[PDB]
Amino acid sequence: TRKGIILAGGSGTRLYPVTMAVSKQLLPIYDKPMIYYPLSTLMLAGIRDILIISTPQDTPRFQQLLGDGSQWGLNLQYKVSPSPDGLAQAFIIGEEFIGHDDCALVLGDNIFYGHDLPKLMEAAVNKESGATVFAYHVNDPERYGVVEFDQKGTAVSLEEKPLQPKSNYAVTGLYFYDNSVVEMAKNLKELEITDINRIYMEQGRLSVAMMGRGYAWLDTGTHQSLIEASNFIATIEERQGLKVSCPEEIAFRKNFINAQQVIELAGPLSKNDYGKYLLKMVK
Amino acid sequence: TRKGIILAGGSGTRLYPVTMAVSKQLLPIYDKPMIYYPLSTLMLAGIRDILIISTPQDTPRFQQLLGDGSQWGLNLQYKVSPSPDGLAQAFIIGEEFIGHDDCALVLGDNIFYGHDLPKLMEAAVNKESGATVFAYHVNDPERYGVVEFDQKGTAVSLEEKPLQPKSNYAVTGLYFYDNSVVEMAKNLELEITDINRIYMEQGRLSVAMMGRGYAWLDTGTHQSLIEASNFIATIEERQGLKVSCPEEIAFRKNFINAQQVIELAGPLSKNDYGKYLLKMVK
Amino acid sequence: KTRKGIILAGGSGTRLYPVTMAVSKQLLPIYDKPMIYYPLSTLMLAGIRDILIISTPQDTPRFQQLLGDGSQWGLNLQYKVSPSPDGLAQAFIIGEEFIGHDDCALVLGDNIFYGHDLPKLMEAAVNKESGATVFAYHVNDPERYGVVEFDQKGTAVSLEEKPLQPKSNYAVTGLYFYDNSVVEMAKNLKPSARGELEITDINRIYMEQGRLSVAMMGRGYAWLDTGTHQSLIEASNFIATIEERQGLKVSCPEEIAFRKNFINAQQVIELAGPLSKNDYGKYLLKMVK
Amino acid sequence: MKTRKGIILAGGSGTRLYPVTMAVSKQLLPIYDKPMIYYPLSTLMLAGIRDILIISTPQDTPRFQQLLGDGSQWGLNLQYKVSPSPDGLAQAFIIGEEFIGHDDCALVLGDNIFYGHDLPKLMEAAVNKESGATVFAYHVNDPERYGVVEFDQKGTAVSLEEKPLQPKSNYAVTGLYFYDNSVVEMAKNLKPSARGELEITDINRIYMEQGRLSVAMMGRGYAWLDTGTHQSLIEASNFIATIEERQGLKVSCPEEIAFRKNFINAQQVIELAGPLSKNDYGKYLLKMVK
Ligand SMILES: Nc1ncnc2c1ncn2[C@H]1C[C@H](O)[C@@H](COP(=O)(O)OP(=O)(O)OP(=O)(O)O)O1
Ligand SMILES: Nc1ncnc2c1ncn2[C@H]1C[C@H](O)[C@@H](COP(=O)(O)OP(=O)(O)OP(=O)(O)O)O1
Ligand SMILES: Nc1ncnc2c1ncn2[C@H]1C[C@H](O)[C@@H](COP(=O)(O)OP(=O)(O)OP(=O)(O)O)O1
Ligand SMILES: Nc1ncnc2c1ncn2[C@H]1C[C@H](O)[C@@H](COP(=O)(O)OP(=O)(O)OP(=O)(O)O)O1
Ligand SMILES: [Mg+2]
Ligand SMILES: [Mg+2]
Ligand SMILES: [Mg+2]
Ligand SMILES: [Mg+2]
Ligand SMILES: [Mg+2]
Ligand SMILES: [Mg+2]
Ligand SMILES: [Mg+2]
Ligand SMILES: [Mg+2]
Repeated sequence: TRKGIILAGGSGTRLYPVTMAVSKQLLPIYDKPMIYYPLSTLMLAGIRDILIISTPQDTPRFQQLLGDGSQWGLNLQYKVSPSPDGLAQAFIIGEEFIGHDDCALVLGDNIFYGHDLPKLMEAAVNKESGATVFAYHVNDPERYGVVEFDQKGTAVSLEEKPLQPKSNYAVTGLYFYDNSVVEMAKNLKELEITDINRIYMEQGRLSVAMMGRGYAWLDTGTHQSLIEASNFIATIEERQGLKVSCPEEIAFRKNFINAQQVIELAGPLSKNDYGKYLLKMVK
Repeated sequence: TRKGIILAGGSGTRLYPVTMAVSKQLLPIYDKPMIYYPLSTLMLAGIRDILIISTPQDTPRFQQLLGDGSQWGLNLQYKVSPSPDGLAQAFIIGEEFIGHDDCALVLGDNIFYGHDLPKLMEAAVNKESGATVFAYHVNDPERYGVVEFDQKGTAVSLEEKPLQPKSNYAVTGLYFYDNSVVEMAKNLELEITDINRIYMEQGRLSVAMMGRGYAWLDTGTHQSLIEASNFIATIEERQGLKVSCPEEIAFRKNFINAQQVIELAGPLSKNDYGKYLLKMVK
Repeated sequence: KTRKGIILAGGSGTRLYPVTMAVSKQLLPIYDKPMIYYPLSTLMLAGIRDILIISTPQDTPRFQQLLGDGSQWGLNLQYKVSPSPDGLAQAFIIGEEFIGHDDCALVLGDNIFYGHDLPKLMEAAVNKESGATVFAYHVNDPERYGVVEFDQKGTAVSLEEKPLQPKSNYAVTGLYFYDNSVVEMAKNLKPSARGELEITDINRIYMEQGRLSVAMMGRGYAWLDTGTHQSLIEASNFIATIEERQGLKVSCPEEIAFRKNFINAQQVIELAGPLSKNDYGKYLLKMVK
Repeated sequence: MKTRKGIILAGGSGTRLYPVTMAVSKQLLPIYDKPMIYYPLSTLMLAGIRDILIISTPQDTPRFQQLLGDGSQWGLNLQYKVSPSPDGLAQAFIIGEEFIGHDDCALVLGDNIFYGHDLPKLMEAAVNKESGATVFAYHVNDPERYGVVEFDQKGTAVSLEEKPLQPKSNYAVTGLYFYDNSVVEMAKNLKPSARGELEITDINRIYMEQGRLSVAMMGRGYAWLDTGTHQSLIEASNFIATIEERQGLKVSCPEEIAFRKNFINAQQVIELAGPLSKNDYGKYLLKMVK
């Protein structure tokens, strides 16, 4: 079974004061809570069993918002982060959730857009040994974590903010692992996502999914990039008449739910265009 | 003493799903929680004693954000809304807070901008009998609650979404009352509009006019939220000033000194908000 | 036979005063390109390389200054001055000779089309062999545009200018495909109620003969009629946003000419020369290599 | 018999703006709902300058004439002259020696957009200053990018540096300048810089070396744009549209300025609003006059 984990805690200090009483991942990107975006991304890869890891104060808010996800044909489960850092700790926290299956991990503040994205993810899910990281062409590689890679798609170096960037590809917050990752994390010595990836690479089992022209990616963690993301979503939706990362639309079009369940869900949203969109969609 | 009340609850249903787990008044307008804006507006009128009324679930979040406001030279107090509606119920809820003083009321989703706004508010505070509502020129009066008024500034009719608008002035969510309002509310769901019509019927209702130069947003829809955010971002970036920055207001009105500002700028030093406060104090 | 197109790039742009008092509307920038780059790319994307541009007497030479004969892009551009303030169907009369025996497309100079699948739509309309294909766009306010109500076959059944009782939510956009019989219609047409030969008149005729198809632009497609101050700035912002966030140029003729093999990487490099002081030139260079 | 004069530099190639400036002068491009040149033009009007020389290229000068006429419609006197050289901006004072006569002169660049409630007070001060020149400076976060002026507490310039690696100040020199009549003389007796041409910067350094160069300071509250790139063009348009829409006022609307400063009456406004009645510009002018 396809599983995913969403990292949806943290402090959001760069967003103070708006993240002082509101989790970053609950902030609106246009007309949806931020977390709808990484969540839709998992849904588009056919992942219906998802663990959401958040802080002690805000975990119940996510539960208030998302329930158990059964309304969308999903199974959402929740777990509280024990440590401020050590993101690879996710695989330890969710060892049980993961069981014997392969797992995807996506960061709560990551916004992915692209017609061909699901094809990219289906390939990563199908790969059977190792891991697939997702890389995005940037003009300023020096600013992100940088992956230099093979023509096969195999990673050859991983460098955090390299002064001499080996490539123009930034590593995004979307990752695909086989089951051996839980094992790595347990036997790792704060535990970093980067360490885990370097391991797969050292074994040659690390692939790189390339997001080139046509793709958009935002790490929504600063006042500026939040408002850029909101505007980007608002513009795309208004000009091209489609919703971006609308979980009800995705659940419906992938047959997780029927037109009736959609109508009931559109009820509470009927005072705005979100509800009315869902209705036009089902007929 | 100058008192104010902020209505910061409600359901924000037009904003679903973003208001499903986050109070509307905690949503960001650019780089500040929405409530910073109505709160600054009160500060600019010299109001330092403010009651914040919110829902049971979100009231603690506002307290987490704002504390008791002592950091800004304010005295913030909190109270939970008992009824889904009946906004005039504010004066009943805060009867004790208000005591014998005059009171201002501002809605949590109202964003006011204008160089001359404080002059307008100083006049409304100084008026001694009755009430001052704040009106904003709009191209579509039929949309809002409309106030038709005298050349004296005295209201002569109040009409909710009139099909035949008597005027182009919409009533905004900023109101100034004398102490007699608590009394009206007790003896009156209880509407802010009813209360205003009473003052008007007694001739004691003035109208503060916000014409060209002023901006006003009721941030209650996805479209207007993003319009507001963009407006704030644009003004701040192009003209180098912050809109409704409580730390800046507290400092420039001498509620706090340069030191308290520096300590407050600490947590915000990872972005331009903190850095602004620092350039400001020197 | 050869694919031909005509761009209507004149008019007064009165809604845009005062910015169109000394500048043709179609030369105004939508972000980083003159407006006319957009309908012009749209034709290129349908593989149309022979294009007639019809403009006003004062501004026709400015278009020529900007575009030359289009040979730099593997095109053949030709120009003709509009004789009458109105009567858009007069295009087919003006270009009777340009058109010769071929089929023709017509696009309005202020129309901005965007959509991944747009070329497939247009290839279909080009291949249809009798009649005409109009292009329709789902709107929320049909009452505001000219409205086409249509069959499940794709055949138009009514055409209504700003209907009070809209028969459909589909607005007719300014992109049309005709077979050669259109020149004939236009020559034998007589003015509407406003004294002039209309594109709309021509379109119903085809519909009355059952030979009028409707290309449907649904979700995924964007369309702007850039003719008011507000819409001009919405269009500019839309282009800037797409280009910046997704790393691609919209309606960049040099990119289109290159990717459809009208021109090689060398011609691109020479064309990128004059634009090397901004991102437009630098984009063209990254594209080649 | 002293009169306020200004000169607008409104030629140039706009090469950073290719391809949109290939057949359209940069200064005729729209910033929201007005041709770019409306903005520097309004700026001069707000300083009470009603006699203005517009210098442009040979091909585009007639387009400015088509747009603006002789400015009599706005209570102005507009005159035109064609730039002889691609560069040498100080050549403006030579080209307009006759226009200027014995009067003081202001110079504003065609692509410069100034906004600020208090801007006219600033400019009235500069016009009143009687010996020397006033340059207009704008606080930036990246002084290294512009021409930088370091100055006195008196307001007297003490150094001028083009894109200093070690910026002596955070104040960029904008394209708005006020001169006394002695400037025509400087320009005639000036010799090319290291790039072959008479510079505005050379002229200013001279005033400064004589101590007669003041600095008008535009701090918080003020906006300034040098609209010469695709990005900045669209930022300026957006800024104007936002201010106008949110605050209900027009920015650099010459008909409004002519009317409020009494260059023209409510009737002339109504006739001018006629052609613009199909959009909000016309309709604004009408609401304004009543
Ligand atoms: N301890 C944690 N448990 C769960 N999720 C976390 C934790 N720390 C961070 N996250 C989430 C928040 C983001 O969506 C993502 C990457 O973190 P980051 O983008 O640095 O946000 P942050 O909350 O760390 O911001 P800041 O750097 O301003 O603290 O991981
Ligand atoms: N019962 C209440 N207690 C306190 N504040 C309230 C209450 N109801 C509404 N408010 C606040 C929220 C707004 O800032 C303001 C006006 O309400 P409104 O703008 O209708 O928001 P809302 O939360 O009612 O939105 P919905 O129509 O209601 O989308 O008063
Ligand atoms: N006589 C003409 N010859 C060639 N092209 C024309 C003519 N009239 C208009 N056009 C162009 C301009 C537009 O791109 C398109 C549709 O015209 P329209 O959108 O009404 O612009 P316009 O110039 O007529 O604007 P306005 O209504 O403000 O005058 O056809
Ligand atoms: N020879 C000239 N005669 C009159 N005006 C000029 C001349 N050269 C430039 N200008 C104007 C255009 C601008 O508004 C202003 C400053 O020039 P600048 O901003 O460099 O534009 P430009 O046209 O030189 O752009 P580019 O650097 O892209 O050529 O002076
Ligand atoms: Mg962090
Ligand atoms: Mg981040
Ligand atoms: Mg309500
Ligand atoms: Mg509201
Ligand atoms: Mg027309
Ligand atoms: Mg049009
Ligand atoms: Mg230059
Ligand atoms: Mg410049």
